[PDB]
Amino acid sequence: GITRDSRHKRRATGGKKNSMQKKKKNTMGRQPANTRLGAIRVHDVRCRYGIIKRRALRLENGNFSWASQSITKGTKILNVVYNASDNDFVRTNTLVKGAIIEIDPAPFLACISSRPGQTGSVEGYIL
Amino acid sequence: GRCLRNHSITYKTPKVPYERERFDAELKLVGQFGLKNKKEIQRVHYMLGHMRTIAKVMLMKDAKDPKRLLEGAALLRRLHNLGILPRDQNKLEFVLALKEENLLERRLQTLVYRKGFAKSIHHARVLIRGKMIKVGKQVVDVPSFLVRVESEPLIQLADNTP
Amino acid sequence: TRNLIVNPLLCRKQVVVDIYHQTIVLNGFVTKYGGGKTSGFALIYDTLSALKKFVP
Amino acid sequence: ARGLHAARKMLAQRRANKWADKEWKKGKLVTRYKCNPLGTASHAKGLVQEKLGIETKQPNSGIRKCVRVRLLKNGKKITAFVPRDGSLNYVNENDEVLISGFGRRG
Amino acid sequence: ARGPRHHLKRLNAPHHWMLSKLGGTFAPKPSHGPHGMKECLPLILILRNRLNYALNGREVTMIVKNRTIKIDGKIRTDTRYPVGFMDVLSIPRTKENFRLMYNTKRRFCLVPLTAEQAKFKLCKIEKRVLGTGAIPYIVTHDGRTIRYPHPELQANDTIKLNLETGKIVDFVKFDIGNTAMMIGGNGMGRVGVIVKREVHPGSFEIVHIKDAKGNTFTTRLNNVFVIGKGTETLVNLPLDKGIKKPLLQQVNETIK
RNA sequence: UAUCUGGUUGAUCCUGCCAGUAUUAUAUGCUGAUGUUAAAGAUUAAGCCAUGCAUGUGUAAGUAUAAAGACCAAGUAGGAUGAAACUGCGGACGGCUCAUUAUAACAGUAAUAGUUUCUUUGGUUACAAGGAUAGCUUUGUGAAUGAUAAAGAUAAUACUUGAGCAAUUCAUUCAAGUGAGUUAGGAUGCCACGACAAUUGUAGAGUAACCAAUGAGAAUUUCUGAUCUAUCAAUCAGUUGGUAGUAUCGAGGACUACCAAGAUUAUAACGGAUAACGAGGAAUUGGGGUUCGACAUCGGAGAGGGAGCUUUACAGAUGGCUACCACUUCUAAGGAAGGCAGCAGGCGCGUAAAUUACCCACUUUCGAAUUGAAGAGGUAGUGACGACACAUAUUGGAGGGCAAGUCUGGUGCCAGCAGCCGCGGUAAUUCCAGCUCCAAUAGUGUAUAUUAAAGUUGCUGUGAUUAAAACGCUCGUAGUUGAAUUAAUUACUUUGAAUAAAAUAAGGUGUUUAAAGCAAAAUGAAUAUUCAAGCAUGGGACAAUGC
Repeated sequence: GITRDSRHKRRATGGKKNSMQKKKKNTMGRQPANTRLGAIRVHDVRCRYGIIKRRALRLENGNFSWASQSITKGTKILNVVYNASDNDFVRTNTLVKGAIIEIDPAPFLACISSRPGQTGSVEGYIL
Repeated sequence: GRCLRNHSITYKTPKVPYERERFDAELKLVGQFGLKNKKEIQRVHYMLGHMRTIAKVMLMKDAKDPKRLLEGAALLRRLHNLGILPRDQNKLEFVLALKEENLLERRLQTLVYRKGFAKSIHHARVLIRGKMIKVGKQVVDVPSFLVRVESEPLIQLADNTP
Repeated sequence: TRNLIVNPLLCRKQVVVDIYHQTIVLNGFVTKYGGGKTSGFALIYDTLSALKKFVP
Repeated sequence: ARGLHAARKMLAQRRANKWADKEWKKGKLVTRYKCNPLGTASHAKGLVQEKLGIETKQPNSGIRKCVRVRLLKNGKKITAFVPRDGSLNYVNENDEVLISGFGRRG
Repeated sequence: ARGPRHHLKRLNAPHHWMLSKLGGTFAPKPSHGPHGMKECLPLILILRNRLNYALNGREVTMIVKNRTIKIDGKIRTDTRYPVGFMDVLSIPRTKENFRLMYNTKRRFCLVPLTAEQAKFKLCKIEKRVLGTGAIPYIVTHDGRTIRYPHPELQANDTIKLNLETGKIVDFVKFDIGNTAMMIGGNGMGRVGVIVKREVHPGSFEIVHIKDAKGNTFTTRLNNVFVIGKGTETLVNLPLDKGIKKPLLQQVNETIK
């Protein structure tokens, strides 16, 4: 399984480490769920210590906010336009934080400011 | 380690295994006390060297040293009531001057000799081992019993031991 | 003889016996070296009500 | 190198100079488990194949009875002495024989 | 170690538990509660060693579960309840009451508490925090969380607690004129008057304590358990009155 | 006990090694009257295993018509009790072994204002809906596993519905403890979850979230510290740093995308060896030191070999599962599961190591909890590993080292003895033997190894003209060492703080003494620490850092 330990990395001197123990559950890892544009579908993950994480797979509606007018109403997500990390995320329309997306201000360019893979929903503000 | 209970040794063999001067000087003491083997010579020697170490170590420090007041006095205090050191000698230097005849003289085989029960030191072995001898309120079958100063007027015969 | 103390909560008394040669439970019966004097630890539970429940 | 801060060389010098010790190096090189037939083992078990008579050295004059033994662990051939007089009669072939050194250490 | 441990080895227990080295393989691990692992004495130890009521642990269970012992105002029925600081003890069946106070000989001592004086138990505040909804509160040395205290009550003060009512009576500030019982290391078991405090911002705050006879020692701030104000003691001190004898009359007197 | 002696020569003085000597632990030969205590398949094979046991648990309070309740007691809501079975909790504790592991782990130390449960403790927030399910009855299969399907039913503190704020994300703002915070905390607006069992004994509590203790806990992380090797001198490309996201309980190249070329190294990087788990500690030492530490306790890892996962608060669990590699079992030949580096025991390996016993009564753990279980633990058997006290007997030797025969038969440089020098070619103090006594004694020799001897590994502390050993000579970087002088750190120095126990030294105490034990006739030693680092402080002579 995916692990997040430094035992498999290299030292600052380039010296490859040597394995003393096998993989441990305390350093688990899980595959990303690239939240695309589609019908609302959220899977709740059973994390460590029994806590529950909301993993969003496909969302369309986000509770965007406006800071200059102090209004927070939901709006439908149109498409992913700009991403600061990977332009290939635009084609897949992956919903991640910082992804510049465009919306139509029917109840009112938005930047997602949440973690749909952890919180399970999309929220942002107005550029 | 293996066992939680502690153990220790009591005698160490001499470094030089053969000396013509160390056999007569032992038989002069073995024959004086009528012992069984040569262990008790070393066992008494080991005990004397044990207490000689503390006095020698403590003597290196000044009088005002806190450990000299506490450990040094406690060494003499134990040495006093054991009968090894007479009461009038109350200095740390007198501990080194002690010899092996002092500790050997406090053995029960030597105390019963001076009380008037055994004519010969070899005869006293049967009396102690046979349980004829009672020290105050308890029967004793161990000849190497080193009595204390208070018990010196207290060794006497038992009352028809079984 | 020796020490006599009474338990105020367990309804029993703890005593130390010493030999000089149903309601009593005798444990620790050992003698000295070579025989003769023998000792032990007698426990008396008086009323059977406490004895029938304060016992392994 | 006597200086207060000069402890690097004195440790380096002692490390290098310890390898000249004929005995200390012997117990640290990887040859006891390779070249020594006994190794760390106190004794050895083997089989008797051939019996030898080794003539004594020049000052003496005699024939010392001896046997050739192949171990059960290494399989090498070694020569063993007879501790007593007339013991070659008692010894046989293909029997358990214990071999443990001599007065001198190996 | 896949999770929390449930067995405590005999030799790994705190040294001040009086436990022998050949008594047994394991020691009774105190259950979780108000006091820490090394800041508490298990209830089994009190009723087997300090009181000698039970010969072994077979009879310890036949006493605590019988609702016979009351810890503080309430009553506990746990065989290994963590009994820490001077929180009171009540056994009305035998008409005897005690208190778990420290002593200069690095142990837990059971001072005698009368029936009238067992109704209160001073508690040292550990922290003051203001919860949600503007409802400030304090946490004491036994983890007890209480409602609105005096607004002047700070984090490192001491309060006079009640058992039957569970209310506050008196509070003593932490100042330069109070008396404290030590609960830490070298000085723990000592009683003295705070005379000076020195504060180092980086690591620790260090205070100076002077005894009644003039002996002066030093300790860390976490170890300062205020017991009164102006050389006044609010509780009955142990047999040796909490004073430190510098070993001068320890070996000598024990001979006679 | 701050200790030496025999051996090169015709003889002497040396360098120098061999041998002798004492102690600790491994095996074995001889012997072994007892009582106390006591290690014991670790080294070679973390090799393979037949068999039997090692985790199960029930109170008046979760659910019980068993056609069980004449075994206490009758019984109109089911009497006290109650095997089962559903449900809850536990087997992530405990026990075992040391293969991997070379700044990895580990020890001290600081941080978590970078994460955090379980249990426990304090505090807070309809006169009662519904189905089906085991245990229950009836039909079977196959040799079967703790094997198995259908039907008829029957309950919940099993699973849901239903009625009287807490905490989560985002955007904005107001702002007081702490050395340190747009910090606890309040307010504004949507988004999400949204309760305090539709809960339980006639007689002795439980539930759902939340804040805080637990807990110095667990986990990540800071500083310092580790054996040999240069016939290892250059090593690294997710590698070093940054931005954004992702994943995690959480920081973080832990992972992905884009940008830069950076990171380490003669103060030993990178690589290689181990018969390398680390520490507290053990053996031995005048002082300095050398070697050992699998193994009581703490920390790390694993369950034949990797890999991937389920349950849940904690497992990458293996006395759980799944796939492959290598083994092994019953067989009805169709098929099934198993992992003794747990407790006894077996084969093999070896110089090398014990009963196929009984009991939870001591200590402690788990559980629905006073009661059940525990090959943990205790008891019993073998046991010359060792240690203590104490009866009336063997081993080795009798040239020197080293105590002990100017005795007697043979052998004739042959047999042989001999740790070293050596004794034996016909008058042997040493051979094989007869008599006698020298050392120790329930012990005594041998073989191997650590330590002292060894000032034959040198810091204290060596030697270099001739015994071994000054480079052919000069320049030279790293390293080491550096003249006198002055009326901000670091190092040094002195005190403290705090620092697991056991062990070392011991304070006391007649286990009768002693080994022991912390017990008894209230005491627990202040117990002294703790090398190397870290914090605070008094002093500035000797020292380094540039003005």
